[PDB]
Amino acid sequence: MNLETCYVDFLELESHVINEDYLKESVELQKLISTLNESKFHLNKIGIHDFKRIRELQISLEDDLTVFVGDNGFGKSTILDAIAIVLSWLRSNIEKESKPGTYIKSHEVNNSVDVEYASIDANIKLKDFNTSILITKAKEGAYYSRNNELLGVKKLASIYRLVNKYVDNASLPLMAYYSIARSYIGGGVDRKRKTVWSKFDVYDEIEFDRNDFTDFFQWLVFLHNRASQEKLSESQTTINALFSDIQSLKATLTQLSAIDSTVIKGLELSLKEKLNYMKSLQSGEHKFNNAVSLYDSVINTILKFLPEFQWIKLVYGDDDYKIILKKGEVELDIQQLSQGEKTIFTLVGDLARRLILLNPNLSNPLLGYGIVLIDEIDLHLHPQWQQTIIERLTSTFPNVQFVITTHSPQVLSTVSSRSVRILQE
Amino acid sequence: VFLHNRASQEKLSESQTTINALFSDIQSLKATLTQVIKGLELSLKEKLNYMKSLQSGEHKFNNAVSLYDSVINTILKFLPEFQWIKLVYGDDDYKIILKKGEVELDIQQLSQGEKTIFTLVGDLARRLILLNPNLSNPLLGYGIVLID
Amino acid sequence: MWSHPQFEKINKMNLETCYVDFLELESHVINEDYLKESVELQKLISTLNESKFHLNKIGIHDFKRIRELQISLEDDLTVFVGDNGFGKSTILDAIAIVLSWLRSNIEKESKPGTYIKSHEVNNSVDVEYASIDANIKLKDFNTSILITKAKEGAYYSRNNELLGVKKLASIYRLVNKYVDNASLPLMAYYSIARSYIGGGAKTKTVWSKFDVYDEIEFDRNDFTDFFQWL
Amino acid sequence: QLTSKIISKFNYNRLAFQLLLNEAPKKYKVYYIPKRGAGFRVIAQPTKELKNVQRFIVSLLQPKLPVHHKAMAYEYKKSIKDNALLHKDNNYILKMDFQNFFNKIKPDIFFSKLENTGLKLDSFDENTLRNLLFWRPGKKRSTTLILSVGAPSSPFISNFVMYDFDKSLDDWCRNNGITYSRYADDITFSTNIKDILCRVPKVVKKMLSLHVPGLSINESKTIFTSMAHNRHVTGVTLTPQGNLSIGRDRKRMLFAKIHKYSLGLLSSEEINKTKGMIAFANYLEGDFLLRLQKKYGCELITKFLMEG
RNA sequence: GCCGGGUGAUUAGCCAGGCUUAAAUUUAUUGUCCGGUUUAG
Ligand SMILES: Nc1ncnc2c1ncn2[C@@H]1O[C@H](COP(=O)(O)OP(=O)(O)OP(=O)(O)O)[C@@H](O)[C@H]1O
Repeated sequence: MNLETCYVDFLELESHVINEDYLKESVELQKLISTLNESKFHLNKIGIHDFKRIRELQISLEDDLTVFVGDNGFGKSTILDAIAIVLSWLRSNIEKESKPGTYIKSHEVNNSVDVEYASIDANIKLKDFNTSILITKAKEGAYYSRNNELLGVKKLASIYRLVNKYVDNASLPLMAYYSIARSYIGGGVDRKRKTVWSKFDVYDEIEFDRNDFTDFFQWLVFLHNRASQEKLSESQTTINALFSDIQSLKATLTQLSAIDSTVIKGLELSLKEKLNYMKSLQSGEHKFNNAVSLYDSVINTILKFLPEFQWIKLVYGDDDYKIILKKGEVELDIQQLSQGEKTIFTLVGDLARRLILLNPNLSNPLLGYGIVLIDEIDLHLHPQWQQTIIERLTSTFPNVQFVITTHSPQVLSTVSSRSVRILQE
Repeated sequence: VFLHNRASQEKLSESQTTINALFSDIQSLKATLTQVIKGLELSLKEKLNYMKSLQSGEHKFNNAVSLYDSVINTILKFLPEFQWIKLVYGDDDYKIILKKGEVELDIQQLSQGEKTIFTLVGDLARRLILLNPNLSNPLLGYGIVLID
Repeated sequence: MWSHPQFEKINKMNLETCYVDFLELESHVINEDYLKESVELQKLISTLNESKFHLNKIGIHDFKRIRELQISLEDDLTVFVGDNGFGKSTILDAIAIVLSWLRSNIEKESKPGTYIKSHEVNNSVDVEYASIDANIKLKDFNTSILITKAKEGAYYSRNNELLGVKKLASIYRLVNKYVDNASLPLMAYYSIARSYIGGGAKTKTVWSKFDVYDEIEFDRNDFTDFFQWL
Repeated sequence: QLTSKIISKFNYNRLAFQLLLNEAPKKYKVYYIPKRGAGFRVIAQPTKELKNVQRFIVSLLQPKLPVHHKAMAYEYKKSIKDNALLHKDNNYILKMDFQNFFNKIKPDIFFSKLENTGLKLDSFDENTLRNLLFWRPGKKRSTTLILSVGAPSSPFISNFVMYDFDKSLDDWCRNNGITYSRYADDITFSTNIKDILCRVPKVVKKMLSLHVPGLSINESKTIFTSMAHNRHVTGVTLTPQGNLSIGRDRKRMLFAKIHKYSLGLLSSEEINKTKGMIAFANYLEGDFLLRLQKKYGCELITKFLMEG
């Protein structure tokens, strides 16, 4: 049964039926959830026409890994940002209907006198479902105007919106893009100088930035404190007394109202915190997840990528925190690490966080679906590390489509022959 | 706005024990603060300042209403076309309403010529009315003005 | 802005007929070599070159202080004399308003322009809406345009007329498509806020004739670009 | 009783008539037509089954709805020639025009006029009338009905609707020596007194708002004319002497066509086209054929007429 | 006076060139397959 057919009957049932409980218990909802649960996100092919320096190009992408080898004047990066433009429209529509995305600026259309407009098109296959999108823009003063078609993307985003609207704890696709500037942003470890981590916080940008690592540190502290308090097993009666203290704070806010923009903002923030605490209590009633297990896994994958280091501990030492790594018989903070190790530390610590937040519920949140675009894979890595990076990326995250541009023969030798595309002038 | 607020409370009465009411407002502000913090403290200080109305206690000939009348009548001399200027409270905000002929006008809809005179004369009278708090007619101080 | 079976009627030489004859010839010939030398394109270019831009007349109804009047403008110079509060700037604002839709449509078709602000309608009780009308006469050709806005709170609708200015803008775009260095008309406005720029960009490199169509009003940064251009 | 007559005349059963009643608004076809010049126009026309019942409906209401005698459109034994005979002997002329005239008539305003005439109708007939003469564009939940144009019943309905406006404006124009006439959505005024035509734009607006709310005046189609410029009323030129005319350009065109026909260089299509044009011009002037006969002879004219 | 409109008549005729007449700064000939009007079969 195609997901489109399961979609239409649910639309009819929702229009007819009104009972929310009946809709939740409806068979159609279970069938739709089951079908959506296993559907490998996959990009089939993409064509570029008069964009930047490329005149015409049609390419097909593999479902697991594809390497773009072969230098040429047009530049490999243009393809990656071309895909980034297409992907930018999906998330915006997911957040809210009819939300705009990234347009093509008039200063990137080809300067040759022959051309008059530029267009990029691509197709997404989800099991048997097929959607296509074209983004186009004509030069200033042209006789004819061109417009994008967004019927397919809007239709695809509707089922995601509905699922989150009915069912809760649902998971959304992952889209990320690591440019070549990560060396600077990641290198800011030296000084470079929130409580309720929602799902849509990561659904704000696609390009890696400094603030991502800044958010990473705070996320680690929050997870550590939450895990430590849960492990200490604070009295359930004390927890209910904390809920009654939140009710007392709400009573104080009511007294403040029954006597102030700052006061109103503080009261709103306190009410939001109380609502988040109530939701956490509700999750705790169902035994919730395992904070210690997730905090262990996030450390474990990083240690998997750096075999020399023995262990990593937060070791706050009062103040705020001070992460310490044990190299041999010495202890060093992240500001004292090497240039090569920093890039791996930030990359893995960012991908792990994105999969943890984007995909809750699932027993192992490290088995999500998505697409990752990473450029210059062989930056600041000695040849010994260059022959093993692909194996670990394809083993830790087996269900994520990867697009990679390489530069050195060491990486090229390990990969097979059906996953390499050569661009020639 | 402050001139009009003191004008209605002091000269036009309609406040009963204004000192007692403002002191009770200060006490209520302190009680609310006890059971954003800087803003609450500033509000308490402002309430205490308003509670000092009996502390001032002048009610002289140069009251708030007399200053309001002097300011408006002074402005109207330079704009002979208009009839009256009033302050209107609505939609939780204040606006200035002018009469021209038989049509009501706001402040944004005037021309550039009457805007220049309105601003210049209003600021000139504001400084004299504000730096001479003891003259019976405060438009009698001394100074020097340069105009280009 | 379309193709027709070339209705004949009586014989004439209007610019519109030459425009539609070229469009009719377009649907048959595909090779551009014949198109670039066809006598119809020569006729269209020759007719377009000798025409002189000229705004004919303007009428204002119930806008700002003005209740209703019609003005006829000379083709080379006209001067308005009055006192303060007599609606001298109102006329210039109305002209810039109707000229912005023509400015907008040249860069790209079906692009909006400037509307009427809600505080520009008259404050009288009996009014319901405000309107502006205009007319442009290039040689024999005549075009018209109407812009209107209903008073807030009413339950009756009024819309705009935009067929003439879109038809005129299409001729300019078509001519520019087949001419290497076609010219364009000039529209400018020097408001009272030009004294602020009295002596108070990522290495701009490419200069084109479409950068002067960004706005109808001279304000702020246009002085800086002048230095860069010089 | 009205629904009974329509059911009996077309021998419709209960279920069929009900089925047609709630699907009647959507049986319309939308198409484009070319424009004289450049552009296109939008038309919407019903099906064959709905047209011949609309025509039957208008036959019942023709002898019951009064129409003012100053409307010269869609009326028996009335045409353009009778419209231009009113202004044929006056100097100054002013012309105006409405804005989207045909889509401003709705059943809300239609039934209000019906109630005022004193005719009482049942609720079932009200339902039948509302769902038969009106068009519903957009989605099925729009709940908006417009009279439209291209339907056999719209032209008659508009004339009945504007009766109050016609009556209220005619007697006002009579008291000031002004002539008034309307054709569809065109209004024309004419007079001999100087500086009296500059006041009527406010009067028509006041009567427009007082009698038929919703309608409005297009302000970009107002024209003032005198005897020193071109004068015409809905396509007929007025000589300064005061005679109707077709125009010198067409007179010369028809003379050239006949001259070319005398040499046998006219295709069969142009023979029919010129014959129809000549017939219309002869009706407009009344002495066109005599002039043609006095120039090319009676034999050639007779042979040309009898051809085909 | 000038200019801009009306047009009976002439011409292998939508040309062209002749003879009249009109005036506040003040027309730029429009939608069919429906409706009424003209003609014809
Ligand atoms: N909404 C309105 N209703 C009534 N009158 C208005 C409105 N908006 C403006 N006015 C009138 O407009 C007048 C000024 O108009 P405007 O600014 O055009 O004239 P101006 O003094 O000649 O112009 P400028 O000094 O800007 O060159 C004011 O006196 C005011 O009465």
